[PDB]
Amino acid sequence: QFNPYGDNGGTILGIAGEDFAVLAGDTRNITDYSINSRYEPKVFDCGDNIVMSANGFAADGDALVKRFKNSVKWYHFDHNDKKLSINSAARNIQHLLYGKRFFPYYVHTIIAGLDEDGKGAVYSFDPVGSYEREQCRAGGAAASLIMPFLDNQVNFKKPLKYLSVEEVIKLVRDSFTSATERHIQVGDGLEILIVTKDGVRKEFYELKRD
Amino acid sequence: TQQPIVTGTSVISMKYDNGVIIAADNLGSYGSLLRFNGVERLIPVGDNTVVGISGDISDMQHIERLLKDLVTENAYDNPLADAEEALEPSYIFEYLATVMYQRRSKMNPLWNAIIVAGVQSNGDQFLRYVNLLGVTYSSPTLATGFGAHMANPLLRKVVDRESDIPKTTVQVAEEAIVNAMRVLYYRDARSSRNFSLAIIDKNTGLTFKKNLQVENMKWDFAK
Amino acid sequence: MQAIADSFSVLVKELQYDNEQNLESDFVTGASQFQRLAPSLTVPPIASPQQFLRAHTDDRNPDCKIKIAHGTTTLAFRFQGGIIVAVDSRATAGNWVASQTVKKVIEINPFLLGTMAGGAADCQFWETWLGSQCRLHELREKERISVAAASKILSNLVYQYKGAGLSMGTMICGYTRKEGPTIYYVDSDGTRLKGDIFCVGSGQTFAYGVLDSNYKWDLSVEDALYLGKRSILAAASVNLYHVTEDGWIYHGNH
Amino acid sequence: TSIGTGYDLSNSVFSPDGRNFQVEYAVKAVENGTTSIGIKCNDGVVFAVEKLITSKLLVPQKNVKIQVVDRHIGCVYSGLIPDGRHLVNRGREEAASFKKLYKTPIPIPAFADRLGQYVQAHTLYNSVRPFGVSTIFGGVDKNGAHLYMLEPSGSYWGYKGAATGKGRQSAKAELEKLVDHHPEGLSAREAVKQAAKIIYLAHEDEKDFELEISWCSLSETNGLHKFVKGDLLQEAIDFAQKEIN
Amino acid sequence: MFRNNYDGDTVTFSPTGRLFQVEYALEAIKQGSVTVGLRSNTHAVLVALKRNADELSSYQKKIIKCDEHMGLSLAGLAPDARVLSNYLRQQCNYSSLVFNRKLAVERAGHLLCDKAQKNTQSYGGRPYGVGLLIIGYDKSGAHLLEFQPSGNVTELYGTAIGARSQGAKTYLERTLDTFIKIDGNPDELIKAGVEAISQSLRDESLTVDNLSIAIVGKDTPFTIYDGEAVAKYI
Amino acid sequence: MNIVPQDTFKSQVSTDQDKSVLSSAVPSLPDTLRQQEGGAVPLSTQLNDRHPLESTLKNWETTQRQRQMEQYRQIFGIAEPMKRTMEMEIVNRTDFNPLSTNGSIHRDILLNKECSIDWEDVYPGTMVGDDVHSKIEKQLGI
Amino acid sequence: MTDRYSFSLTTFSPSGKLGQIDYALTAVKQGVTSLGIKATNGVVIATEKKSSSPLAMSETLSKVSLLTPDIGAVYSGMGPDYRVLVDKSRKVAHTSYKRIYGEYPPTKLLVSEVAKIMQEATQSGGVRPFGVSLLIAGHDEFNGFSLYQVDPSGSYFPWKATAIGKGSVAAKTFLEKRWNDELELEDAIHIALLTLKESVEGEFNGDTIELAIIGDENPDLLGYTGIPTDKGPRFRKLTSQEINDRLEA
Amino acid sequence: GLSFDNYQRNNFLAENSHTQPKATSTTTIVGVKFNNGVVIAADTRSTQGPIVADKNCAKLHRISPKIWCAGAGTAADTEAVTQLIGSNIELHSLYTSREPRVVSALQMLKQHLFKYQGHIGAYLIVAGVDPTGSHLFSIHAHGSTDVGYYLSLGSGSLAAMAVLESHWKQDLTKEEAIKLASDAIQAGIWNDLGSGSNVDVCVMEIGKDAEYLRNYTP
Amino acid sequence: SAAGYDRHITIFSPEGRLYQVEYAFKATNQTNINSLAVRGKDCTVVISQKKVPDKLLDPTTVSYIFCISRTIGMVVNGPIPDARNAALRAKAEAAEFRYKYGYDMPCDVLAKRMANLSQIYTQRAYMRPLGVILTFVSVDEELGPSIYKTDPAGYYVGYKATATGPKQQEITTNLENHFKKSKIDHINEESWEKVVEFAITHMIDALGTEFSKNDLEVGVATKDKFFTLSAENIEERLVAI
Repeated sequence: QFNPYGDNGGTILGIAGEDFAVLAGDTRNITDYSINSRYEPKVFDCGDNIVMSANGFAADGDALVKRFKNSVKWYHFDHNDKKLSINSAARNIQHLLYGKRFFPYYVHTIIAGLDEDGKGAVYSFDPVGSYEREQCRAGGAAASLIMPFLDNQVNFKKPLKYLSVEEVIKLVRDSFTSATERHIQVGDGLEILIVTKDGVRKEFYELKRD
Repeated sequence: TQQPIVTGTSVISMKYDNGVIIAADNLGSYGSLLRFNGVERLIPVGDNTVVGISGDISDMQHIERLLKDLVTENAYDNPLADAEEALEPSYIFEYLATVMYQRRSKMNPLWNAIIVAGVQSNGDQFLRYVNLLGVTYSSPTLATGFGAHMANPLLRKVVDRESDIPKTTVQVAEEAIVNAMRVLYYRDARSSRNFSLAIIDKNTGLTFKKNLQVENMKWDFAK
Repeated sequence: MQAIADSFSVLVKELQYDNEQNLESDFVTGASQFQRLAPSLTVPPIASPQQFLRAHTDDRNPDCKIKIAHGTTTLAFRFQGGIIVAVDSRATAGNWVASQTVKKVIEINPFLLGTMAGGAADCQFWETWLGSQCRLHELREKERISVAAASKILSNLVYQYKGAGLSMGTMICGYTRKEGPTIYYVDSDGTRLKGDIFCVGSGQTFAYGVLDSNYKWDLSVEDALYLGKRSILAAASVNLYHVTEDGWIYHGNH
Repeated sequence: TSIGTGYDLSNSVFSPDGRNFQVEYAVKAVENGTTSIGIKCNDGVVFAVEKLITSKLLVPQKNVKIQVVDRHIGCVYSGLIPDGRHLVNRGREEAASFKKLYKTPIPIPAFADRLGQYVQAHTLYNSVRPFGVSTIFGGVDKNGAHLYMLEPSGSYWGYKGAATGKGRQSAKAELEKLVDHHPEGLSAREAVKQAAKIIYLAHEDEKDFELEISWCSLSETNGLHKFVKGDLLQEAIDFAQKEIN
Repeated sequence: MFRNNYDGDTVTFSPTGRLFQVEYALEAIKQGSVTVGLRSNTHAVLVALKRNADELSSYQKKIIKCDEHMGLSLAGLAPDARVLSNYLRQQCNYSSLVFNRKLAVERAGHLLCDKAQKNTQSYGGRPYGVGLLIIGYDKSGAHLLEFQPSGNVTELYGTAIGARSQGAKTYLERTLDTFIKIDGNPDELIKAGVEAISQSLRDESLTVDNLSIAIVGKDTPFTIYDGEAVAKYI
Repeated sequence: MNIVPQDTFKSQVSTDQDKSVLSSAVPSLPDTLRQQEGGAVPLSTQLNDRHPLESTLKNWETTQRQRQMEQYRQIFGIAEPMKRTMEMEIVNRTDFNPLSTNGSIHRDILLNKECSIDWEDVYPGTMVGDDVHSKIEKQLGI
Repeated sequence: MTDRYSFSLTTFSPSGKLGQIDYALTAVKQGVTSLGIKATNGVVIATEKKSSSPLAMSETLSKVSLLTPDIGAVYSGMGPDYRVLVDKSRKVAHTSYKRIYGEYPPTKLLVSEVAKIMQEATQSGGVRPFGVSLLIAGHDEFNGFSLYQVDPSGSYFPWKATAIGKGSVAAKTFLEKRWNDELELEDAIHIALLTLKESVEGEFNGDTIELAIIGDENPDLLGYTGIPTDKGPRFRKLTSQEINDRLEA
Repeated sequence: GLSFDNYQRNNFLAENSHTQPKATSTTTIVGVKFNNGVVIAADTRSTQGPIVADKNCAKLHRISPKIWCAGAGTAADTEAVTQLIGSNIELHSLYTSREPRVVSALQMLKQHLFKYQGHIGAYLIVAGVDPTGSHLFSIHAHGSTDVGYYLSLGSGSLAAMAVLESHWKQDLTKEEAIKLASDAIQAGIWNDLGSGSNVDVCVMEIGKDAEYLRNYTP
Repeated sequence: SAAGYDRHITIFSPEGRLYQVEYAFKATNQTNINSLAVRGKDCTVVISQKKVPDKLLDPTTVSYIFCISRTIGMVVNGPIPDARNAALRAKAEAAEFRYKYGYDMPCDVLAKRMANLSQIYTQRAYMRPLGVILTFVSVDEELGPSIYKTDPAGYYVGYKATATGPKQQEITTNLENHFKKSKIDHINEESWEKVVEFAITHMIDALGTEFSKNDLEVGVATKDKFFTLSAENIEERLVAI
């Protein structure tokens, strides 16, 4: 019996601010105990100030991102180049994921952007389609090493609402450095995309594997 | 299919300051039997693309047929096929990755590992890897099979990161590739002594070398 | 004859793009994939799709596993003039921070409610689909859809895929003018029951006993809400929903 | 009688004399098209087309009347432009399929047979229409040089020299005179000059025109199909002008 | 009288050898307004004069964006224009999705010709009755194509189609070398196009409501100017 | 160029895949009453536990016909398969016999089965449907 | 879509008559004469072998064909329709009966199948009715010998003696006065020869007329021996030599 | 064609409480070719498992009056396939107005057996004569055919093959061929428990009617 | 001329006739060329008349004789497009018969198959008959030399000898007179070259005014192979009377 699935590791993290969103991921693609690539981005700018990242089976994530981008292009064609909201994108991704209910994608999905009011918004998707809006979400085989760090160094009830973008970037960098120290899979780089009303900004940091 | 029957072993590729270099040995093994000698596993597509395929030989020939069909259809009906309307390596890799993923989703995959190497029109090097599951990735050095475990560290010692690409001349990359092929012939049972090499350079074009043999063998440390 | 000539004229075959479904699903010819009232579900092209799915759904990333709605206690009863639906808001530990309470109850319409008690994705997707179907029916007939009709539609839908791998058990509660207040239970095995009192979850025998102790038709809104809250507490942060002919009203703890 | 009433409003219908009038109407439509000729020399073929002058807004290098089907096949047509384009596309597909399957350039007789079968298949049903084009094509294969002409009825023949269009009669007379004057053989360059002369003679009706010539010969083009450079084209034009007056 | 007996459909020839239905489809182009297209070595532009039903109505959209590097303007029937624009969008989307390759202007013209020819030889489908002007920018530079619904495509430096379009064509022919050598100055080319289309006006003046412009270039993606965006060119 | 049929499995499923038999009250769901299959036959049961030879036998002459058409295209050109398919389609479309299922003589002549017998010929094998009007609607597409 | 249907070729006239069927009958009446005579020991089927060209080999074309080892047929009308119908009848005799009941069909059932096939062409959208008339002679265990005539409309009737073709009326008049319940197979053959003698305008010998008989079994024609229960074929086509011998006598 | 209905029901019954009734599985079959024809012989004893069911079984099947065959394996499958091919052969001979050939029957049988991918359990020995001569072939249930001079099949095929290897030569007469086939069947009867009783013989010679003999030994 | 319908499709006229079939039959004589087929002792010879009015036409590309298979040859009377269509269909049918039944296709079976196809064309309303007459010649392994002719009406028949064309009556009468004189249904010659010479002489004395090597086309079928003669072979046969 041919096995159509696989695993490529990787860790992603999405945080929602008061007027911005952050989506970061480690840029290392690895097979079982071997490094395929030391720089392979997993977070993409999927159109109208929306960042998307599917972690797990790389081929499934690439296919899902490609399908979503084509759907966004046809959405712009159909409705006078109307801007696609984050909740509509979330429902589109839910339908895309559930369309393969009996042959599921082996990915966990996180998207980030700004809602209608202007606050940061992060949506999390299980492989079959179920989604919900969260303030912070960590996916991959480092979440148990990243979430307690964030809970210790910040409160979601220093409240998260008063944080600036630089403080969030610093917290993400520190958590990923700690995970890199503790976890073998995590390392070799960290790419962060910040979504604000001005657009999407990209930053890169080198982790402890070169 | 369910498993390869006649199989190739490894393809190794590296980036240097002006282009890319790829190499693969000429052998088709029938299980533990080294059956066919003289199997070309590097396919030159266009004047600037080289595709290296490792794995099932029948699927490799099928992919060769697909590449030839693509090249023939490109000239239909472009009168500038040799001109700026040629096939970029990105187009070929996108088509091949789409085919591999579609066949994987159909439960009838092509048991191959494919490395596409070349130089774009603007002069940017292109080097990508795809497999039977449709997993695609890029790196300054790429390899398949036992090359991914033995030749990869040797190549990464030369081109460690993206900043080291402009510092690597073609001579250094070619020497490293030859040494990696020698190591593979040393420590791979299904490997072969004869191999082919391809250099794609934005100035000198495509250089294809055949009937290259592993030399400088060290066996005297026995008795 | 032109189509026949083109069929025998020569890449697309390997891409499988000569088929309409592949082009539609990849959004090549337009956004017609997102325009199907009845969604199309991908099935592996093998002789044993069900066994394949069952084998691959029990194998090990915690994030890449199908989320299952927790077996929390859910209660529903119709006393005199509405339906009380009571759930317990006891969140589960995870690697995330929630901006609001977990939505353990699906709001089908301003007049219909449902419970998950199964797979989260299946319940959400198919209850949204049921809401769309009910909206279309109400537009066509110019009248609110009966709760029996909605429950029957959902039951037929889940029966068409019986044995494929779906796992969902829902309680459709609704108050119509012709029928009054009605509660149906629809299971993924095609089961469809009509009842006055429903209790489900990890612990529901205690809640059912508490209800049977102090249940009567001649209750009031406040008495019914207190009874539901007491039953949920005894079965153990109690979310309440009161459904009347004008729709459903939500109470966090009152 | 060239107008058969009661037997000319549908495609696949026999007249009481046993004639298909839709095919004859297609031939009449062909006869009003531009004049194109082809000459078969000793080791190749030469194609000549009279091109009507048009607006200066057209890109000179993106509007060529002589179509190339394969590297060793040249083709011209007279009649309806869409039908000619459709037939050229079918011929390119056939040549590509043959080369892919049998790993050799398709022989001219086999290509002609496939094209003729495709054309004739459109005269069997009342839901289609006969091709309103007559096609003169040719090339070089292992057997030598071949030149063929194909009609709307699906009937094709090999010719020493072929001509179609408005000025077909004068061109045919000139071709017959050339054949009589060269019973042993004709060279490629002499064929080009004679094609230019015939094209210039065929324009007896007011309107300025240009000339397009194309070669396909082993000695000159190494078996491929090429157009004419500036020097040879200018020489042919000057020779034609000298012959005119 | 004799023409009346042989114009039933596209599978019938006249005794003189004429296909009258395709000719009628070609004649249907004149019922639309005038559109002009013109290109230089760096940019290609389209100018359209839109029409409204009455005072209370809106104006027709005569310029349609097909891809970030290719667009077209219409003259003739609405249904066939909609169908052909959707077909071109689908072709561009397929090319980008499968090859990550921008569809060439010549390839789009060839695909349109192949699609349009098949309706002029079969039974049950009328020929298309819309002329199209397609501008694009690809690896071969700037391109302008004129598509005639008989199944014909011509490559030219400038042209105009629609009702009373002969004046614009004559103006473009006369001032050819003047507008050809306009590189890196899109405004000059747009002004030349507006001046060319002004020759086809009859008891009408170009306003912000009935004027539409489209432009594509080396670093300029296909952009459409409507309303106040064209007020500077009036 | 296939000898044994391939790709006989479904890739997608839906509740409205059978366009002929759909409910009118809920057009997105099938009509169980007019299916007349037994009343307890979900579509999913058709995706599992099938005889391996059933697919091979059900589509066998079609595979040979397709291989023959491919050979004709490779050797003769497009015209030969085009003409064969055109003739077969004309013969199939002209015939309409709601009271019989046996094929026409001309179809067998075109298929070259004038003097050939298989188990399909020997074995050619309600409250609702199976009448003339249903077949008329199916044929005309109304 | 207008391509999903085709209007019926055969339609009722205002007088209530299907024009295509009547025209098919007219075409039948212009064909060569064939006849059949039923006797107590067998049935004789006879016809005239027309020949447009004298260089044609008369034995290559046979207007009398073996349907089953006990059932034969002759036609009047269009030859290609006869050939197609004979092939179809031979196929149906095996698909419908022998592969089911393990035995060959009776004469009446085979005639009914042929008539149904012929009728299906008169209510169609693109095939004209068959322009042939059929005389089928057979034998079965439970009904003895039988002779049937099948019209282009698909109607079949049993006959004691009948004739179709150009001279059908004269042949029927002759056979009305030369038939009785005590007739024998040899007498029937002689009467058929006499009736055909009055219809052939040209040369009348064994190479211009064709005859066949349904009589007793012919075990020498089976091709194998050893099974007593395997009855030999009863249909036998008379050779030209036998026809010449009977003409001389 | 053949129905696949009640397949799942039969599997459920087999897996839960019921046993499917068995099918008769047919026993020596031999074919010997002599200078002017062929002889096909078979044993006449059929046993239902360990119990003898009949002492006179006709296992010789007829395809054409001069083309015969004997089959082993599933008896129903053998009979049905032979009858279908015989009907096809009769129709083809009527269509061509010519004597049927052994190669045509071989081709039909091979293609039909390859269609069902071995699910039809019929292993055949087909002998016959035609205008081209005398022919003898062996056909496997998966659709593979072989050509030979003497062939044996069935449970007692090894003893029959030993006898054939002992006493076969190129130049043989009709009586010698019949005796050799009878001896092979007798050896299969005596040295194996799957064969017994009498022998059915069919002799086909060039230019003569086929001769069928039942109970040749008495 | 048909009154109402029958100008388009093949249905019965009030007289009970198919006018389209008759018009297709009339269309077969447009080429104004004649063909003659005769049988030898162990061979069959077909001879056709070549006309090249246009001096620009290449004579080598003009032919109406086709090689259907190794043993069967075909001669077509009528327009060349339908001729080539029928030739390709005959090739396909013969190859399919060989694949399906395991032995070579006889001439009469192929003629009957083409006749059945013609019957399909004559009965279907949306199909038209091919205006050609086909003559298959071979040497069957069970019947010796064989000639079979099929017409657009769906009728096929074998001939001892035959001739078709605008002047077929003269050749047919001459052949009938020769057969009556010699009292043999074939030619008593052991070599195909003599049969070819006899057929050439018969054609010469039937049509008249003789002809040269460029005005003839000869095909010979033996028990092994069917082949078509070239200009040199025809000229050498012409030399020998």
